[PDB]
Amino acid sequence: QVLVLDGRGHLLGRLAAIVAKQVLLGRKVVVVRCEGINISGNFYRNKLKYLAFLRKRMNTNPSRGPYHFRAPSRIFWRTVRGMLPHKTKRGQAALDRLKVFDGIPPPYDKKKRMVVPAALKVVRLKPTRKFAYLGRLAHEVGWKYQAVTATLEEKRKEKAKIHYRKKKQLMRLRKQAEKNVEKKIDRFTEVLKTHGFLV
Amino acid sequence: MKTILSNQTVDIPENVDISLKGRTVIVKGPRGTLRRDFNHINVELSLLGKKKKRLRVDKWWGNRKELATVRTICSHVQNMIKGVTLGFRYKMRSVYAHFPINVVIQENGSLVEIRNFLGEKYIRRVRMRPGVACSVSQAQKDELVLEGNDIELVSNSAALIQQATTVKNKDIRKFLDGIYVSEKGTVQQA
Amino acid sequence: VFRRFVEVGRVAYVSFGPHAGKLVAIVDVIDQNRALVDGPCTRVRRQAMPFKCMQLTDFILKFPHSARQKYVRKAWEKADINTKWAATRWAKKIEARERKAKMTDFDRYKVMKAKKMRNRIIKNEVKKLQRAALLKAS
Amino acid sequence: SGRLWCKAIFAGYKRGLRNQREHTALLKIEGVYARDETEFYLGKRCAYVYKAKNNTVTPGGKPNKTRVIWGKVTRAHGNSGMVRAKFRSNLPAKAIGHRIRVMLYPSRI
Amino acid sequence: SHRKFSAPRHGSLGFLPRKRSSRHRGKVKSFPKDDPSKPVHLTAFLGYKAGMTHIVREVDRPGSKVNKKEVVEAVTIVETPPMVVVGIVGYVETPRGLRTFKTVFAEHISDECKRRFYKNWHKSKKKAFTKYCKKWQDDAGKRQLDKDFSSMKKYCQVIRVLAHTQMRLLPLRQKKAHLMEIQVNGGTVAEKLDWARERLEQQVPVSQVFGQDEMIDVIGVTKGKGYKGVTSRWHTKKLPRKTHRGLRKVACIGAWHPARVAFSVARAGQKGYHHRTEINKKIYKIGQGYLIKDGKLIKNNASTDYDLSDKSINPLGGFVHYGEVTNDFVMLKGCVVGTKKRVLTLRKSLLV
RNA sequence: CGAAGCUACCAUCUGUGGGAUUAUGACUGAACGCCUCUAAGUCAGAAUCCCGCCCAGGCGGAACGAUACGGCAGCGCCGCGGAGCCUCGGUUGGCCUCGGAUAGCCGGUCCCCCGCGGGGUCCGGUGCGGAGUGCCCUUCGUCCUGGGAAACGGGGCGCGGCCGGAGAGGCGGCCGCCCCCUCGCCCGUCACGCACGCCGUUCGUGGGGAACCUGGCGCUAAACCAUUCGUAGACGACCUGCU
RNA sequence: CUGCGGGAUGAACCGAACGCCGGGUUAAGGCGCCCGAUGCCGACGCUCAUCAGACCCCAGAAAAGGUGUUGGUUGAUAUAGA
RNA sequence: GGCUGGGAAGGCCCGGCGGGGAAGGUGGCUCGGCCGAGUGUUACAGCCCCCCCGGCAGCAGCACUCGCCGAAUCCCGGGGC
Repeated sequence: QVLVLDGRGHLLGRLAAIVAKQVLLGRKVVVVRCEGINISGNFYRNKLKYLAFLRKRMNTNPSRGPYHFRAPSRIFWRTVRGMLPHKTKRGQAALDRLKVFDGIPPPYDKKKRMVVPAALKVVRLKPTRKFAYLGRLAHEVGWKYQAVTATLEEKRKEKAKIHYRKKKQLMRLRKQAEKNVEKKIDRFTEVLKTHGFLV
Repeated sequence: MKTILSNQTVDIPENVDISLKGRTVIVKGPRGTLRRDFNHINVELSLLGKKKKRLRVDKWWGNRKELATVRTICSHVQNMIKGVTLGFRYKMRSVYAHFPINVVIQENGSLVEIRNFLGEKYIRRVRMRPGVACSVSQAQKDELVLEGNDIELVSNSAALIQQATTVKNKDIRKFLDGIYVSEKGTVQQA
Repeated sequence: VFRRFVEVGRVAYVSFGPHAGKLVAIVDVIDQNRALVDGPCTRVRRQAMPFKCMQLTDFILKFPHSARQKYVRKAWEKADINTKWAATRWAKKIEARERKAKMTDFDRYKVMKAKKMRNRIIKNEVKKLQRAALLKAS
Repeated sequence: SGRLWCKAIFAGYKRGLRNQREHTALLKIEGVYARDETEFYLGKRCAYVYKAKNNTVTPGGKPNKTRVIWGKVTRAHGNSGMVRAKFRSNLPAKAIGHRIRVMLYPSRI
Repeated sequence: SHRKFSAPRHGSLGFLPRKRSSRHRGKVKSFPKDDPSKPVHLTAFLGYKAGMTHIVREVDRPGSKVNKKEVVEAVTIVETPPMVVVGIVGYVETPRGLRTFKTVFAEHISDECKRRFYKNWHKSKKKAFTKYCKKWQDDAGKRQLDKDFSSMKKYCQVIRVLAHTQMRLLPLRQKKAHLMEIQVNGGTVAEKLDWARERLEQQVPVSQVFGQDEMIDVIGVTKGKGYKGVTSRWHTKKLPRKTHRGLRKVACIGAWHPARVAFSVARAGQKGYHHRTEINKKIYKIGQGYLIKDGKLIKNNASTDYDLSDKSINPLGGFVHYGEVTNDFVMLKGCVVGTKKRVLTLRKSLLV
């Protein structure tokens, strides 16, 4: 009942608009691996844009000024808040519904995550154009925990590789069992495929 | 406009063997192996001819800037073939007026120490890229030879050791000192 | 690495448009993103069509690039494109999807019962195979 | 024994940029996202169900705390599967982005 | 218009939360980065400032005008009794930060360390760590402790040791010992944890942590000065005597168009009692405390190979407003932050 | 003349390291059979920018200690029960590879290398994805007996051991012993207030919060004020002592 | 002396002028989110900007240049070999 | 219903005429097993395309939806508010 999205390979604003629209309608959305998000344009242009955003600060008391969050997850949260009416109660509730994580935590590391083709780089961006990784931008703008997140993600990738090997072995065993047992379930697969299955 | 098709072919010699893992070209032969990931270029790399005779580069519906990449890929492949077969040797002769530039190779070829450049007490220690070997050549008083398979690495190391010897706050048109690349050839001509 | 090329005489499946879900043979190329196409054996008239709406298959019948609606039909009949297309797995899964779409409520109930029984039998067999493999490993 | 109604999200009132009409709500029905599959849901009854403190009457059962607001689907709304609904009492705007039940028994099948 | 004659600003913008420190003991904001090649060693210690005095020595810097000449340097004495290790703690690196994983305390804990856990010692019943020490006297508790240590060895990245000062050996009135986490830098995590476990319920002298002729950092709270005006807090220029509404004040605060007072304007407020971390303090001498073989041995404190006297670092009548130093001490070049009796944190240098 | 305390470049001590790059200088290299720092790609690069050192520390988290023996008490974990106020969302779940797009998915691997598993070559099947989220998993009436296909499966918040899991673990797996049941798929066989057409039916729920009735196993307070001290101080606050 | 829809904002701009309402359709304007609607399997081309660009009044730029790139006009020479 | 009394197209084709892309052909070369594939040169038609002579129901704005104007040359039925 909760959307789980993989931030890797998605465009920043393209994914943020969809996430904001979904979370306005009461849908709970969780986004993982926000460092995998990539923004169109060259990295130097994106870095200059974020440096201008940093330069935007309250002159008399910067403590009250804009809060420039460096973590990619908080950057995505802020760009969704910029599309949400955060001044109102409905906007605040949508922000509370939305959850963003750096990398992918154990609460969601063992959950299948959806992919939005309407915000993917390969879908919406020409292959001859350049793009900048949000993780690289965050690291060069002030993020601290890039290497730790990378190591934890590598450990999770190894564990998921082991799990996928086990699942693939299970599927191969299931195929062998089906091949060995089809004689006594011929009358079931037949009625299954008469209606458009297993074909 | 968009050109329907651009194609080029490189006929590799029988000595070397090349392979393509999708878009990564690996070339092997006598001297060693060279790998180059030719992604981000959006071309079709085919390997045709029995005994792996020719490598074909195709570009479909590309603009002018995209068509410009086929020949650069072919040039890179030819440079890799030349490096694998014969190798790359850069000879650079030291040029000076009064102070003799002293060049000492330290580990094998990796560390190059440059002393007595314009009388400076500071020693210029320069690293060489992996694979490139630096040595002091014979039959010439002040000449350094850089040998390697990767032309990019050898030339980058030569550029580094050339830009290290830079004259500061002077007239370069008068102070013609430093180490400059003189000849760019092959280790063996055959 | 390409296996399908837009060649004169290649069959293509119309993904969307007026003549959706039909085979049609490319006769001539009109522009960068437009091709002349003919469907004499598939109830499609000679017309221009963009490449976006057509997905080219792996069937290539040979006829001249400006055939007058008859030689293309003769080549289509000689090659018997309809039967080979029906035999291909693409049309089989297309028909399976159509059958699933046309499934009714009683058919849905029968399918549910059959799936239940078949899945239970398959799960029992898989469990027996797993325990046998574990015993072999031990 | 199961669900005999479709799920819909109360997207909001019929509104312009700076004016809203509270007498016409917008319903986003799950599963339909084009103005071709919305012909089935035209004229369908819809209900907004909410529970309150004080107990109320309940047909065919003991009094409960649950109450509903009934309404009818009039027409579709702009090529995206959104539909217009008119309720006897206007929705309280507390149900913005909340679930409502589109019943299936103004049947025309 | 513009300022006619340019002048640098008063005070540092990087040091101006001008508030009394919430903590009284100096906090190590950053420990040295641990290289997994050197042996295990504690990176910090906790001493107490006693006083200052002179030192006379010959310098050995060639080329200087004062080379091979007698010079005098002001030296600050920090009494540093050995600290008792009472616990260990593991830290695991997380994408959010450095989260504490597991804290394991020792079986026996001294009353000096127990005093810290109680705001009121006279009123309390002294029940701290009453059921916790049962874990060290039961098989189930021993198994749980072994499992906790194994988990710390497997998962934790950073290991720190809880050590408390010995307030008994000091002339200070207070008896509440100061506890502190000291990060252990050394070999692998397993060897580090084994060394920390071995050092449990044990004394740690200053010779183990620091050596002679070493550059360290001193962390502590500035001697407080209470509410102060701008002329003393930021050392601004004094207005002329002819001023009507005061002269020890900042004259112009800000411009008109920005209708707010900037945070960079020098204002009157709290001066002193600020947390500070002085760097590059040189250890001139780590002096041994009073020890007895047949009688008192006080020469080791102040006697040198060129003085060969029977003097201790304590002056005549003892140190003023501190007491008499009888334990091991460290003599640092120059002055250090804080007043007398003040607890200071000595940290190894973070730089090559 | 002058103790203590404050104070003076009017005495004394200390003041740091990386990353990305600007201008620029370059490598390979076509466009443009030649040449080119640029179009793809790559190198060096600074009082620059960011981070590190340093100050504060979020309607932000951390693990750990004690948790009111009393002269009336009050609590913490377990299990299965009864009403009793408030607050509500809902109306089966999916327990998971990395990844590329001018390419990928699956086996066997006769063959080789490496720690049952991984990598490489070859071969064989799909690729507008049927090892398809255009998807999969479970059925959503009950009970009697009386046959067939299939069949040793499940349950008693079943009781005891062995593990995986630290990112914000909070869930699952693997083995022993007691009892009970014949459940999935097709056919007969009846009966279930058949409430006579009328709506919030149907569930995640033994939902979350507050006040009261059953037992077993464990508990014994600390904080503040008052007093005192000056490392602190306008008052608060802060560092301390007191069977 | 004038409300209303749009131009984010607003005297004079565009549409359009006012009793209280229900249904339908528009103008000027728009349809990624804020914010109602392109959540079309929209069509054809141009554009890389380390100062891109984004809609009357209107809130901003000139002369001069660029083989950066995409088209057009004219003029020569090239198998007697550019 | 109208049009260029619609334009082309679909089928049987028949007796001629010229031109062009450049093909069961020839042919320099290249790649694999006489054959298959890719390039070039004159070039008839045994791959075809176009024009001129001349005729058959197969039409009809055609569910082979290739591109209009429409209504005493126009009527019926159904759904939603």
